[PDB]
Amino acid sequence: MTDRYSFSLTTFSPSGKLGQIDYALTAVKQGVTSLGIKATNGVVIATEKKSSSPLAMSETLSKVSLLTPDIGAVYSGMGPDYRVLVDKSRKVAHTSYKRIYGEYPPTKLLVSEVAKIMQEATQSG
Amino acid sequence: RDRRERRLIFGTIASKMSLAPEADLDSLIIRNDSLSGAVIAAIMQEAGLRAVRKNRYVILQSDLEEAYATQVKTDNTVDKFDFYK
Amino acid sequence: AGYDRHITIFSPEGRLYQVEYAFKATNQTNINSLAVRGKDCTVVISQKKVPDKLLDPTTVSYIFCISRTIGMVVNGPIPDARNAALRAKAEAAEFRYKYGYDMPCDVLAKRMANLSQIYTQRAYMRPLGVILTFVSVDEELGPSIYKTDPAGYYVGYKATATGPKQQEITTNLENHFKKSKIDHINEESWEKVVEFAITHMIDALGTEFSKNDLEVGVATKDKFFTLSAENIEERLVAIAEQD
Amino acid sequence: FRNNYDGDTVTFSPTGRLFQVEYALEAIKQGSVTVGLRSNTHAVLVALKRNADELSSYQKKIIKCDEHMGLSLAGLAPDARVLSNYLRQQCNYSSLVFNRKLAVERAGHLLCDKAQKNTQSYGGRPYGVGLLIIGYDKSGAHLLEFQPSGNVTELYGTAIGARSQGAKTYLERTLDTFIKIDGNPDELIKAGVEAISQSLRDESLTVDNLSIAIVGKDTPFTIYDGEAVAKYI
Amino acid sequence: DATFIRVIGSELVQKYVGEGARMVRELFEMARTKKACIIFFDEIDAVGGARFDDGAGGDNEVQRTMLELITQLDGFDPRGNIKVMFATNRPNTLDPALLRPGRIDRKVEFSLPDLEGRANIFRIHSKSMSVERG
Amino acid sequence: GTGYDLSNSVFSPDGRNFQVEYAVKAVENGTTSIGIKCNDGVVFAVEKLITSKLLVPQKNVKIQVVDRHIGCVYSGLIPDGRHLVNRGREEAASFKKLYKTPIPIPAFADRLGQYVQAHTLYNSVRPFGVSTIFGGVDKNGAHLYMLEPSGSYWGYKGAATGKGRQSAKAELEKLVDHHPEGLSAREAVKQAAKIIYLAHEDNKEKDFELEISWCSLSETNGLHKFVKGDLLQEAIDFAQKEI
Amino acid sequence: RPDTLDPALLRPGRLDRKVEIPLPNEAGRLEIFKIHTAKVKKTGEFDFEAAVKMSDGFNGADIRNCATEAGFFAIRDDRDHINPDDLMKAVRKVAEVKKLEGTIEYQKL
Amino acid sequence: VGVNKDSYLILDTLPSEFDSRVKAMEVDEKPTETYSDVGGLDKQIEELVEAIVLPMKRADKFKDMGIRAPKGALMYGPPGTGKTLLARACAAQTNATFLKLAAPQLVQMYIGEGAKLVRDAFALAKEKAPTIIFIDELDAIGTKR
Ligand SMILES: Nc1ncnc2c1ncn2[C@@H]1O[C@H](COP(=O)(O)OP(=O)(O)OP(=O)(O)O)[C@@H](O)[C@H]1O
Ligand SMILES: [Mg+2]
Repeated sequence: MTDRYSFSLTTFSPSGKLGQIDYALTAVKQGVTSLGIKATNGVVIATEKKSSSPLAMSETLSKVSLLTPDIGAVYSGMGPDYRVLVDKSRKVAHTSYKRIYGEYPPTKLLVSEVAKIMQEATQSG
Repeated sequence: RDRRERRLIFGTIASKMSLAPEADLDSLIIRNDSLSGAVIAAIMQEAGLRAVRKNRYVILQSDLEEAYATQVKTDNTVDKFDFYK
Repeated sequence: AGYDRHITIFSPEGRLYQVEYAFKATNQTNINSLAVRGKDCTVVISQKKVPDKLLDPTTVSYIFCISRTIGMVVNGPIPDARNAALRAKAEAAEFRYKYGYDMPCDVLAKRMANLSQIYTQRAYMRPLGVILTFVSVDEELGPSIYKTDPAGYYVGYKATATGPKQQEITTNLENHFKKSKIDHINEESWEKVVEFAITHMIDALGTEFSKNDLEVGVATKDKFFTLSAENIEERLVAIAEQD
Repeated sequence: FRNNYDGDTVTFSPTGRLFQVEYALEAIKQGSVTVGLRSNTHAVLVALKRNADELSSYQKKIIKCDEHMGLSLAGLAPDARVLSNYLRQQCNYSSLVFNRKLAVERAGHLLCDKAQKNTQSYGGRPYGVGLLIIGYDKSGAHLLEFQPSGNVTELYGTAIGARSQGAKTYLERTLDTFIKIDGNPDELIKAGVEAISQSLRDESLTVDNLSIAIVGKDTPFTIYDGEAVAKYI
Repeated sequence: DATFIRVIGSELVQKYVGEGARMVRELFEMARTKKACIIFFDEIDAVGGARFDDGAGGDNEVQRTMLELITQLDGFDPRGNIKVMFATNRPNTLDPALLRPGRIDRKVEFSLPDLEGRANIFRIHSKSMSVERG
Repeated sequence: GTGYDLSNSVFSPDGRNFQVEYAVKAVENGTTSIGIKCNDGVVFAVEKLITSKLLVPQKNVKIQVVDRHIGCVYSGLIPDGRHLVNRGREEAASFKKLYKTPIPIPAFADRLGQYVQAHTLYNSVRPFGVSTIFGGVDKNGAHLYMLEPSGSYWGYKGAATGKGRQSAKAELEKLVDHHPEGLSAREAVKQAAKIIYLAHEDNKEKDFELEISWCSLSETNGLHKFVKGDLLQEAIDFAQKEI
Repeated sequence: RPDTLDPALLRPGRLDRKVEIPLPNEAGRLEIFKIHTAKVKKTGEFDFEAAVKMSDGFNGADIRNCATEAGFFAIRDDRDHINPDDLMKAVRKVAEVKKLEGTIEYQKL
Repeated sequence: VGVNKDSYLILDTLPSEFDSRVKAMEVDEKPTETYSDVGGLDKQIEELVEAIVLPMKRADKFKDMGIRAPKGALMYGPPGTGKTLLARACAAQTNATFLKLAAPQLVQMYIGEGAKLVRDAFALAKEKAPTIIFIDELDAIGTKR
């Protein structure tokens, strides 16, 4: 039984560009407009919470999250995908650094490590 | 889509009609939609008809608020699916 | 080619067509429900449509008690609702075993939303066909109503509507909430919020209810239960004599 | 010809049928005639083997899985090996764990349960083989008719194969006759041989064309072939 | 010795909507005008699409022509000695209504020849030619 | 796009799964089988069609037994129901092994429904094409549930599937209306025979054969067994009396 | 199908208040049953509550079709007036056919 | 109304004239099939004859019942099971005009010609009432909007 979809769903188009990648870019360019800028003494990351229904609570939804007490994350795509990504990234960051090195990884290595998951998603069938 | 344009045209339509003194169009135009220059007059016509139904001969704020909910609901598109954004 | 719409793959407009079609499956039963948030408790009321006289009214219900403290109301085709109920009960079991304390509603809602997201991302899986409304009282946070969806977008609600007439009930409750400026009903007793919800539901749908047309779930402080038919008849009698 | 809904076995026709199973049943029909029948105390199988050319041989259309059971073939030869092996595994398991000879109905249930799991899951294909299980337990003589669809039923007699079902009428006319025949194996076998003869179209029965098996209390399961079958011709 | 009206499948695909139905109707009327006629609907793969729905109403005019043909072959009125021959290279994509007996009885199976068939083909196509004896 | 019915997990634009609908349509091409929920227990009934007289009478049976108190009667793809009842028996055996209490009927329903829907989530499994009228008696009382290939089950007071499904349900409604206070098993078996005879009128072209079985506390004290002896003949000629 | 309408024709100002006629809902269906089963020769305490419950998603003329089919069923036994248990058969028969129709979907404009 | 060529005086009235295709589709010779040539259809025959034929010969029973006779009966089914032969037998047994109609015949050339033809068909049916129209292969024009 298992998973019969062992084949990659991302196939090189004859034009030489990935389909699903250029499709996710389109899905990203529409949605919430977020931003973040870097200053000398700190970095500020901002996003707007589009309250879908006025009966909802934007407080419960966390548009920004805490990867580590030093590193935060802001997204502009699909909600649940970002939530799963942030949970997985927190888990793998803990596994890679808190378990082995004893502290919180820096931004440069954490970003590569979290992007590892996405660059595997476009590869794993 | 400009707030100033919708304000201007709403005031122009309201001036000829019988808006009550305790009725605010600014409360109606708080949200920025793609409202056309025609729907934002049929909405006031609907509000007037709603007031006439309740036998009031001067439209109140409570009918202007309800008019927005019946003449402009959605364009559907993808806003019905919040997870896209 | 044309195989995009069949599985959970992105589209020229950047859309997941299968997840979009999943929402249209939640309105098959055309059962309208709403849940309000009281000062100290929560009450969720759903239409109870019994199609055939051969049905036993007791067994037919779209309200499942997840645990002794967390209740859930689900809209859509029942078999998928029962699958979701089974998974939710098992996961509440696992969390209570592993962490030793009863879980809050938001954690359960987030976990089910994550499960639905895994369903959407994996191609060989299909998304859940239901919309789940998690309702409970959290001593750490307060009364709370949580509504997920087949995609996995969950968010707490002051008051939740559903069904074919979800928008109409939404505006009906929004007028009251925007005129009273309060985030919850000020009625302290769980008795009063039931009549409030029933009155608003009746005015919204424009229908009059009997003992069997509607099933009400009540979540008090550290207690969730489903009222029997006599309770609903007594509530309706009180509403009729009061107004 | 094949249609769009053929695909794999896990697919429903709009009418509500499985085309795979239907194709398996057609392949069952295309096979040779293997009419069999049973009495109160005896079970008789009659098989008509097929040869490719003059300088050829004949398929063992009668496969024995135990002393108290037997098999017949009406289709794809290689899958019959798998089915007979499974039946023998279960018979030996019954002998070694329960000491109870496998009940014929239980054997049919096991066979249908096996035949399902190819038609239920992707990657499998239905067993295009038709078994006529015979046997004798403490209850009495029994006979079954297995199909690739998983349908298994017990009958006094039947015939699966090319124009074999045209020989069912001979059994039906004499259904009231061979039932009341007990302890008379030779004449029951003769009636079976008359039954298959009705399904002949081009060539008659000979020594190398008739394969006959019979089981009972005094008569254990025995396969007749060669000169041993000419007496019943 | 009978009239042998030939019909290429693509010819029954006109531009304006419903013209294929008129095409087939007039063709069958002309065939019925004669005492004995043989029609050779050929490459019916063109107008042979199985009925299907896709939302956009794909190539529904060809479908209309095909159903007009099916009704003409066997409808509320007998055919009238109009023996009809079809021919195709992909019979799979034919609507099962056409395959139904009543409008198609025998299904020939022109297939690849065997060794004896190949020898007969060579003899037929080499009746001419200055082939060396032996 | 076309081909929305080729696969299983694909959603149609209106949100209705298509292979399940075809399985439902395959279910109706099966032998009729009814079940009556009498006051003390349940009474099943089947109309196994007698083919050419070569088939041995009173030997082929279709009322399969699970444990002692759960009975299964199935229509449609008979082998598929065979496998379904096999898995159900395994689940009941596991429950009795690790709880040492006989499986209650709603729990068996939950298990069977979860198994059934597990086969309509993937693309590599064909949905079941069998509808069951499984039921029986437990500690709390009696229950009669019909299972549908979509995975939805309901606590019916009586149900029937097959060629004469529509005719059978009308007589079920008439019986329920005639006896609102309840019904005894002894009269229930005769009524079931009458209902099957009325349903069989559609298939009068082929010969019939009736097999009936009931689980009850008053007589069978929670044991499931068929009807043998003079009782079956009495039901048969009572039902033939009104004809 | 209001969806396949030209937006220029659908503009508020050309087509004013867009009254929507929905499927009958519970109490509405009881009125339909009373109206369509008043000319028929009723011969019982016609409490349409069971028919109201079962006729879920029924749309107007369909209820009239249940009345017509009940009249037919009364004729099948040569009875000259419909019986309260013959309406039930007609309702069931019509409800079974309702599955043939596509699952009616529409968007409130 | 007929009218003179030059004085334009109304010389004489005329009966209503339908499209010439509509005149042809009316059946003239009754196809000899009878219900004895169709077999295996007993429920279907009884349902059809009691819904299209019975409320045409004994409509007084329905009028006494105060009930609306059904408009028409759909005859869906797999290809080649008698969906058309039953219509032939019904036309044989019935005693009213039995205009046949193939659905592709309705689809026509210019804008509105098909609508005019299908309106004239029902006008002719009303003229020679009662009638049984037999729109056949309905999926030719009955495709979803
Ligand atoms: N029950 C029956 N008794 C006798 N003949 C039958 C029966 N059913 C089908 N036939 C045969 O079917 C043929 C006509 O088929 P028919 O036109 O009814 O099929 P169809 O599928 O409805 O066709 P179409 O969709 O093209 O209108 C005749 O030759 C007729 O003899
Ligand atoms: Mg026909």
